[PDB]
Amino acid sequence: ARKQRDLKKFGKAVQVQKQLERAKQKREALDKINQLKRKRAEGGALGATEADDPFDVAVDNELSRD
Amino acid sequence: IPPKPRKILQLLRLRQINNGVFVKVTKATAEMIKIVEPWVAYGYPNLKSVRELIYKRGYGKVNGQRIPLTDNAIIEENLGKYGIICIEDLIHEIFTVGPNFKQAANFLWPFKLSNPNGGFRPRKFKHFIEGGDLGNREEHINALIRAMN
Amino acid sequence: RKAPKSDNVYLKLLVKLYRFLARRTEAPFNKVVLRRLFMSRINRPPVSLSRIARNLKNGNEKKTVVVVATVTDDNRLLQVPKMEVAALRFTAKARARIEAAGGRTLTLDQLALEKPTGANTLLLRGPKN
RNA sequence: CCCACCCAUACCCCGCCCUCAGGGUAGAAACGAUGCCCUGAGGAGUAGGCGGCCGUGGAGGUCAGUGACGAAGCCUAGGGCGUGAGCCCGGGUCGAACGGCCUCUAGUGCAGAUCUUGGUGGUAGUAGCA
RNA sequence: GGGACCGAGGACCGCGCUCUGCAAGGAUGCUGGCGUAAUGGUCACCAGCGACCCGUCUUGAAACACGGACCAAGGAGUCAAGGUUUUGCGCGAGUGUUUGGGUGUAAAACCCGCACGCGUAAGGUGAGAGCUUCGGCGCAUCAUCGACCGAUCCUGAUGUAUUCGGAUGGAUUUGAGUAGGAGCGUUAAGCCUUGGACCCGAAAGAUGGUGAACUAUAUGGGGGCGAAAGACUAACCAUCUAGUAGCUGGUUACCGCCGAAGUUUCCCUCAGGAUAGCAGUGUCGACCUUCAGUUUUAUGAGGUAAAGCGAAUGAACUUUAAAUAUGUAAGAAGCCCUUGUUACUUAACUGAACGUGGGCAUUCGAAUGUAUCGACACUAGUGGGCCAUUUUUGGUAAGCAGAACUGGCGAUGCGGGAUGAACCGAA
RNA sequence: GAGACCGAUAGCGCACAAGUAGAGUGAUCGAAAGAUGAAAAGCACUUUGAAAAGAGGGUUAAAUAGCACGUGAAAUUGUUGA
Repeated sequence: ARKQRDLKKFGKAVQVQKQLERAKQKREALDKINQLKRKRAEGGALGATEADDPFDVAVDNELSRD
Repeated sequence: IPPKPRKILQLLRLRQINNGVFVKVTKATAEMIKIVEPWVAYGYPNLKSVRELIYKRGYGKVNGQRIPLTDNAIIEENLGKYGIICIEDLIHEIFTVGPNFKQAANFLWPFKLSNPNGGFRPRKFKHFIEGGDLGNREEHINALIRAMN
Repeated sequence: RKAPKSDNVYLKLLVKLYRFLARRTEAPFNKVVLRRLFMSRINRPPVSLSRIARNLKNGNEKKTVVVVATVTDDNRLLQVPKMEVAALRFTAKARARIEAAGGRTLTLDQLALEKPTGANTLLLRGPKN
């Protein structure tokens, strides 16, 4: 009952914060793609296909390799 | 009106439209009047303005009552301990800002003026320096007092 | 208060008398007495012979103890001293004990007659708490 | 850009009402003192709070009250008082009781409740009377 | 010089002046017509301007919905018991006759025995209303230090029945404590609970009666278990019942004064409570004592803009420093300095706390306002939001969404914007 | 025997030929409705009209009390006046 009362009182702020957090996550996703393309335009060093690991660990690995 | 200008109006005793009050120039009150810039019209009165404001619309606060200044006697009981014993002394102390200007102005009830004879200006709610009526009209408040008496 | 709450006609006479006294005299004693007659009964708690005795134990002898209240007898006080007591009303036992000790009973109108400005008066009120 | 002019319950002067606040009023030629006089200020208002008044049935006291030479009730393109709820008078009808004042008492105040009862409208001299 | 509106009061007093008097604390003098429907007032109509149909309900507001054919009479917070607050009255450490008895002019009134109900069987410092012989006395009550008692944890005295007790000193303890009684009875008003409980209205259940309805044949009537034999478990009438709702509708003269909230926190998941706030009543202490949505001064958080680099160095540079809002403090409710104590502490009379002395009572330590402020107790209605400015976070093609402040609406009439919840002026 | 009770929409459902009229197969349900005048003295007689009734006349203090009867409001209606 205590927990559900807290949820009822703070319900809408949770929705607003979730929406802002998802927009934020979209923002760093696009930003990471931006430095990806900047690095590939500047230079680089790939194979025939491209890394089969997920597109996240892949981008961190390549921007750590430089 | 925001609360800050509301308090300033309450502390300057201007509580009705067309209620005028004498003030001495000093940085604190200059800042107060600058805060109430969008609600008042202020200037420097001359001897004629002070004299006629005291003689025609001069009411004193005698024991918390608005008593017309009809007698040098009542002027003397209310302001005798300051040396002000007549209407001429009151006018001198107000115009030539003397040591006891605070007491003299506090004794003087805020002068309840009428609407000016001849109108304000076509657009009276902007600053006097852009052709309005609000703000600091330096020596033109004498003309405004002529119109408002 | 402009009108007394009580319907006692003699209390109205008293409040009129002390209104005149407070208006035409400089007496804070008279003003306080008028206010105490105006205030209601719960705000006028009783004063006992023990209270007045312990208040006159000091050099306040040969004086008029004045209470705007009812003076009540205290069984715990074995000896009642001489004292000039003025009050609204006395109990039968307090009246008898004061008169047997040698004091005199005074009403407020009498108190006004002998001492209009309350000279040599010690003014008491009862325990409010 | 300049001049004059129009008007809000707004602002200024005056009158009046109410409220609040501040003063005065006894060796009484003295006062609905719950009264009177002076001065100043204020005045929108839902829920709510407080106070004073108006009205109805009955009770005690009083007006040595009113009344068949006309009580009460009712009607009035007749008047007077009160801000108001209301109160008083004139004219017509009517016939047998009624009222003011201080207290007491309560089955005491209506436009609503698809309110209850009763009476009466438009629909309408209409649908209709096979 | 011309015009307009007004004439409040009713012997004298007063301020004065130009003083045989006067425009000096509020209008007098002269004259005319009429002396009655002439003034004035009420009804009917016309004219100019103004003007949505009332109540209920919901919502931030409308709109919708609901009730309204008309009139007369009736028509809805009452009574009892038990609590509680305040006001009046009586008696008062007591109070209450009315169970009953005794009179009686007979349900009245008057009187009273024994019980019974409820209550009852010590200070100092600083203040403080009030007296004062002006030397001081000092009610109630408050802050602190006190003294004692019921209770708790100890400390452990003569002794004692050899196992019985609490005296002294104590404790960051507790009382709805003592600390020189306030209660009882009753009147009036208010609130709470229970009764029909402001009035009207839900489906149900039960007790006792009256009747009929079935191509089912005087009779048989439901269900499941079991091989059976068998064990188990409708309708109308009156009454209980004025049954039970938080839901709907309604809830009856006038005027005057004072007048809101739509919110914080906590508890609990409900047809919500508590605390605070707004409003009001009573009591206590002061006198603009003192306070204040405000400026100024001093000091923080923004070095944000700007000037220079013929100052150094290089928004991240600086001598300086914008605009813009914003927190704290501004005196006797004070600072220090000085030395007496302490169980604290220090190598130490050494520091800290508790006190003494001093210093300024007059500008006592900025301005301006001040239609008083603070404390305690009790009481009623409130717990919704909508729009907009500015600042700010995010996003879309554009929309738009979320916070903070302030402002309009509620409960607010009036002038203007032709019209009109959100506009302008002004209450 | 009384009442700070109610006073014909009140007070018992019933102040009256009221548990009556009436409704229901039945158990049962269950009303409305008082007032001339002191005294009927309750309108002789004439005329019109088939009658009902009307117009004269009459009783009475009053018929502006006619057994559609004390007083006689509102809604609603007719005539006349504006």
